[PDB]
Amino acid sequence: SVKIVHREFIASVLPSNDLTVNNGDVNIGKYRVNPSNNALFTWLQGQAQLYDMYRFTRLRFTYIPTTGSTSTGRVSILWDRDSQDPLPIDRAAISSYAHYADSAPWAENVLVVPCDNTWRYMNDTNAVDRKLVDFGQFLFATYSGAGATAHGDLYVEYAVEFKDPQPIAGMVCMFDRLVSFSEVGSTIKGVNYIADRDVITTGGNIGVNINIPGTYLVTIVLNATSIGSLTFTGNSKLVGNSLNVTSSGASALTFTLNSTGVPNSSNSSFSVGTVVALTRVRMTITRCSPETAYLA
Amino acid sequence: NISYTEGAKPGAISAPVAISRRVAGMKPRFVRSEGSVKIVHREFIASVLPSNDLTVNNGDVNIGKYRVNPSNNALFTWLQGQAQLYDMYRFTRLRFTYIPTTGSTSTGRVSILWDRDSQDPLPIDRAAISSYAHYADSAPWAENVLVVPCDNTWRYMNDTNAVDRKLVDFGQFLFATYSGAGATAHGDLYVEYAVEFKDPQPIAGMVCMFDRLVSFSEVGSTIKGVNYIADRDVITTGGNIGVNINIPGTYLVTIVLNATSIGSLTFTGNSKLVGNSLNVTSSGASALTFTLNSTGVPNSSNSSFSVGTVVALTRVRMTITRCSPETAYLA
Amino acid sequence: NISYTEGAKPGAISAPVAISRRVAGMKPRFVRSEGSVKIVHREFIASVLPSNDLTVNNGDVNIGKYRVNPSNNALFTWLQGQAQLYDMYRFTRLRFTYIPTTGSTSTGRVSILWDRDSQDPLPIDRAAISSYAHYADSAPWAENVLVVPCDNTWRYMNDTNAVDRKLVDFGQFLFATYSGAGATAHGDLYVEYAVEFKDPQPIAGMVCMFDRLVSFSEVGSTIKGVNYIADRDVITTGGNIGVNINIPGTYLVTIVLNATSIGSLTFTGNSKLVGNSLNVTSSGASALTFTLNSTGVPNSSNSSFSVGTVVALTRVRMTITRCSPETAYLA
Amino acid sequence: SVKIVHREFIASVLPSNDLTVNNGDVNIGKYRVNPSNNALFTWLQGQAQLYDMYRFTRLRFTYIPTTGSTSTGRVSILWDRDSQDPLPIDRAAISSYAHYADSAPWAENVLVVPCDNTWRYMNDTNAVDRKLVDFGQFLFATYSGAGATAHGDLYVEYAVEFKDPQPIAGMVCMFDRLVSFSEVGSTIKGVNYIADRDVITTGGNIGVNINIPGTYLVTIVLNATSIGSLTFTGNSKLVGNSLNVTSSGASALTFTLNSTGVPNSSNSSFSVGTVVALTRVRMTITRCSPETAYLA
Amino acid sequence: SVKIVHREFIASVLPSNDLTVNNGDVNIGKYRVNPSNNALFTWLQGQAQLYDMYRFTRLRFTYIPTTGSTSTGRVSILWDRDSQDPLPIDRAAISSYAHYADSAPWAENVLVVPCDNTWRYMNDTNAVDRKLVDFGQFLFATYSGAGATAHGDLYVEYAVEFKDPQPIAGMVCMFDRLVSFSEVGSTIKGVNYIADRDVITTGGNIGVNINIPGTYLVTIVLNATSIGSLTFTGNSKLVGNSLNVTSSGASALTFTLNSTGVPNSSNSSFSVGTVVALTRVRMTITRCSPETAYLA
Ligand SMILES: [Ca+2]
Ligand SMILES: [Ca+2]
Ligand SMILES: [Ca+2]
Ligand SMILES: [Ca+2]
Repeated sequence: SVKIVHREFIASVLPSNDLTVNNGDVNIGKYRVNPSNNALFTWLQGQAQLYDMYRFTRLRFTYIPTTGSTSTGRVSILWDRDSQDPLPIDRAAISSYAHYADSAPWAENVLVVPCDNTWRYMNDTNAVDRKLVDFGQFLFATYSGAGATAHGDLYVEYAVEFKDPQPIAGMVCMFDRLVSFSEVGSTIKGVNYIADRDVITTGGNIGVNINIPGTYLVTIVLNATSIGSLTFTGNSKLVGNSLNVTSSGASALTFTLNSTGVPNSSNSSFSVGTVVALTRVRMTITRCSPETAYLA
Repeated sequence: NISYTEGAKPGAISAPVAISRRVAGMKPRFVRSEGSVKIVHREFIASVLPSNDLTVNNGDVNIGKYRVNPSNNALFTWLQGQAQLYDMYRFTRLRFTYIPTTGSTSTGRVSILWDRDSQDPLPIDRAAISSYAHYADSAPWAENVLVVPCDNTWRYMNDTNAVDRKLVDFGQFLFATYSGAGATAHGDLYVEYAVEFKDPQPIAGMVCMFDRLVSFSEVGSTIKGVNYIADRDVITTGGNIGVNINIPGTYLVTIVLNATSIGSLTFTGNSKLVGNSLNVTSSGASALTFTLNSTGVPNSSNSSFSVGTVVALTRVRMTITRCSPETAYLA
Repeated sequence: NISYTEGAKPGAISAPVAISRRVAGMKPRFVRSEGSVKIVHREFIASVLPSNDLTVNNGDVNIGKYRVNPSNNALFTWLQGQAQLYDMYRFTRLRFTYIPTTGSTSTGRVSILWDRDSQDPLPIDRAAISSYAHYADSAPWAENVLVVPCDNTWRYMNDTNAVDRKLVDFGQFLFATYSGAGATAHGDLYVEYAVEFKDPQPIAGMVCMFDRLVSFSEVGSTIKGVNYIADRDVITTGGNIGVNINIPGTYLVTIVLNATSIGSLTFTGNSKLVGNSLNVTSSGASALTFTLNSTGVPNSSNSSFSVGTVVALTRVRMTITRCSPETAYLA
Repeated sequence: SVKIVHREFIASVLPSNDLTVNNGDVNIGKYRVNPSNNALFTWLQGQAQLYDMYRFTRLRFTYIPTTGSTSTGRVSILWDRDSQDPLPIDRAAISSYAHYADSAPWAENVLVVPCDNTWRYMNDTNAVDRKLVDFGQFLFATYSGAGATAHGDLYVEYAVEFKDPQPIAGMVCMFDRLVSFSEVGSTIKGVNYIADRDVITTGGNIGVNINIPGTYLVTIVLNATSIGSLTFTGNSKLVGNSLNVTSSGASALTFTLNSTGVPNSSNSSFSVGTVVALTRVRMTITRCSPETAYLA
Repeated sequence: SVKIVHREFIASVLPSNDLTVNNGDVNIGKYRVNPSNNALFTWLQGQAQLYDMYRFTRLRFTYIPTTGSTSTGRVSILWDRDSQDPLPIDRAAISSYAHYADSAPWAENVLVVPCDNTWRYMNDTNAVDRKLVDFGQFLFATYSGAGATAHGDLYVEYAVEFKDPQPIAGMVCMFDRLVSFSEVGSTIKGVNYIADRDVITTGGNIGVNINIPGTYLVTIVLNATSIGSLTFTGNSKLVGNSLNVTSSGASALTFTLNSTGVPNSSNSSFSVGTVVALTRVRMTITRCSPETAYLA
């Protein structure tokens, strides 16, 4: 009924010698094809939030190199119609799939997925049998490569129908960890900018990784005796001014950053250091534009 | 698009920085057959790793690793599943394809070979690899193909561990390489086939069972079921047990050791533990179950999994099954 | 040959002492399809056991035991193997056939039913079994057939343990019986089908993984992989563990118990141990591996296998895989 | 207007040497063809309760053996268009009817009734001239047989029209006997699961017979000094737990049972024994599924 | 080259409620289709011994009832082209085979096996990969039955070619058990009349079961202090006279018996009782006619 067509950036593919699916992210639905999934639909989610159901009419995944011709290996692009199926573990398994394509890192590539006629629900975040609410899942892989500089970028282009206007689902993500209970696990609500493993909370450090490209507004409230420095030594850069309030027992930082989306295992998107007796982390992340950055 | 090359007169040859070919998924075709069904399909095998000294099959010492039999998942990741269901097979078309994944700067030789006898020893010298009747040689940066002309003998899927494999296999694929350098692979190997299956049967079974009387000898064993490992893949010596699953994929393992005591279970080679590993040790006997993912690339010094500091090892009985990671044990 | 019946005028009906029909093997046909392949085939299900009180599915209490899904080996002993290889399926023709194996002297009712909802509870009363839209009733000594009209919805093989099975299954077959007597079965049940498979995929896996936090509750569990058992099939109470594999065939089991001590492993119900059973007990944890053959007919009081005299049972983690008896452990 | 088609089980035919109509039940309307009559329409009543009028378009009665070929005698199936006519008493009278069929107990049999165009009222329970509200009555008979094991089962298959949605008539039956006044007679309201003769109230025993197949929820409240045991030695089995409250002067039992429907003259569907000074029996019976059985 | 056609009896099928393959015999090659296999070719072996190779041209298995029409259950007949494949364990597996047939115990049945063009070797007794020397294996099964009286008999009818005359393999079987080492295991040479499990050697008894129909000449030499009685309480009857020599330390019995071939789990084909300190059993069994029976 409401007919949208668009093309949008998904992720940059990091080189790897061993097989690496989805840049090393282990989660099964990472790129479930559902417009709510902001990891796949970096742009569409902003519209998806306003509607109840979707149906893809055309759908293709594109790979455009950003690397040199002397880069070795391959980049695989891949679609499984079962969004709950496990990630493949070896290169041969990738070739077992009906819908995949594979090429040099220096070559453009495309994977066309034939769409069906069935409508499915926009929210999949409550749903348990997610295959019934997703039009499969996208996956990418790379192997036989080397280097820190990404091979190329993946994109999704589609024509999709949305069905029913609804109260907005919103563009905000809320994260909450009771670190006093455990340094892992959390309650996450709203849009899936981050997943539990993306917030590292250990050894007197807090690192959070926004591994989805874009500009975001964050507010972290920290329950902790004292904190040290906010740093941006990873895939993100501070936009405008950072607003920091520190007290004995609690701290709040709010700022908008610009993430490259590409995961970094050494440096988080932002980190806060020398953190003493962290009991609780509560946070809010919202995709936005840079126009609303805080001023000096 | 075709471009004109600067500085070439007509009919020149050129070397580009790299050559490639797109590979796309193609669902299997099913065709008319004397038997139950003919499958026309295409499967990825492995990536040729570079080495200075001549190595075959990325260093796997197992004779017939890529034996041509539908029940061999080292060669057919998918056809293995299909083999389960039938008694006999016949290959109709068989070809092996090499796609380079490295630049034209890379040195070396890549040889893709087929030996009609699947039990023949692996070659080690440059004269040998060049002397196979069914051969194809190229630089590692060039495309290559080997077409094996098929016969019309039906063979059994060996699901009863035939001792003279050559009589149940349609030879063996193998690849060799030398004078290469660097960490990254030269290129990829595919098998493309047309295969007939004859007689429907109950599923053959996905399980491998290994049994060694270490008290008799540190070498030799009984292996029944799917051949994920060979004897030499299980090392039992010097207070260590090492098991090498040198075929890629996910495997459920249960290993039961007759031994006074054992140390740590380590995953220090080609495999990673999936979820939790379940360990039960007693005086005189130990048991471990876990499921692992293996890259399947052989390692000289670090097994897929090892058990350390093991005392008076008398017996190893183990069960290995290809499976899904979904089925891993919980914490 | 046709005979004349003594004492009948034209057009009479007669009851013979017994009625039968020869059944012969027919290899599966493979046919043109919107998807990858259409299989036309025929498989044996079970034999209807006699009972006085109304029993369904030979007493199996598991809802949806004969759920119509190619990955359910309780209904498809062979198609299960085929299901491994694809994502989605569609039944095109479906019929269930009853052949009597008892004389016309035998009393009772045999009802063959199909319920469009595979999660619906089993019926217990004569009004219920008679009220299914898709039903077929006969005396136990008579032939019968139930034709289920198929739709054209594609469904997923549930290889990720869907919670709302009804949305991945094409309903459930079930059979009921009452007012029978004696030890021997009434007759045999077959499924005859035409089924399309859509999307080729890596093998789904043949393993079932069961995990119960007994310390939390003696009931409930996590089950991943193939559904050989349901929660109620694993009994953990009163110093006993009982596991009921109520689907026929051969299974590899590894069971790891978090418990202070355990007693004997017994095979006292529908299953027999194959070869040797490997047992390792310690203070706080025990592990058993063995492979069994199960008749799959449910038993109220004696599990497929049991572990007796178990103390402070905290946790059961177990792995069950359909396999070949060839793979049993050695003495 | 609302068009229903169905097939459903009626009763199992018990063998008999002498002629036995309707398994020995003496009542004239037993199987009046009216969708309210749960003795004939074991399934349809659940829908009938919601509508005012009915018209049968197709109607046939089926007999499927459950006995052996060595069983002697005959099973007669029979339709009288006058639902108030007396039951036949001898075999020859059965053959006087225009619409009957008769066969061996070991043979399937069918009786097709040609339907008319007239609408009649769903409730017949107030009505006196019941022939004007019923489309005749069904009867079955058997003779020249022997044994305790039933010959076979009867079924009704029909296509029926319902006309007007109404407030539900309900699926509950309420029984009430002032046994202090008399050990027979009663007020029965709602659906006809039982009739007076089905509740035996004598010699310190209470037996109730639900001779219509199905699963039921019951609650009996007993006015009596003391009671003994609840037993299930007849055509019914307890489903789940029985809830029993006993006091001096009154008792209440509530439970769901599963009835085979086949009458037993020695053992009732349920019995309560050693009952002292029974003054009153009040009871509630409701067809249901076994999912609502009480728990231990 | 030498063309033989014949029909011969294999075994009688004993009734069983649970599934029972090959009358409960557990061994994988029991009825491998190879003319040396006297368990399948009760008659042909006598010719097979003189030739090197065989090829079946026509091959069918027949079942002829010997039971009554009131016998319940089914008899399955079955051919696997892989003579090393395990026996099926459940009834559904039997139906997975391409070549099987299944019928009532009271009905004749046939299974036609389509033969191939390949020659294979007559001796399979040395061979390890027996599938390469056998033309598959025959199996039979029964279930859903009861009784001690056999359902019916199985037969094989074939047209077979033999190729090269050789020195005779012989019709004698030699059995040897060192019971002092173990009460199980043995060396068996020559024709497969018996297998290890067929000679029970325990609790002061010796029982041997010839579960292949025919007339045989036996000689058992026993290393034992003393022995008691030779009895024939099973599937075999003494033909003519039994010749018994007993001494301190050793005994010898020689006799010809007539076996019905049908296995009996309570009584062996012949037994020798009250056996004291059995160290060794050595025995010779030879198919023959009754004309050579010993005289009184
Ligand atoms: Ca085989
Ligand atoms: Ca086979
Ligand atoms: Ca799937
Ligand atoms: Ca999949």
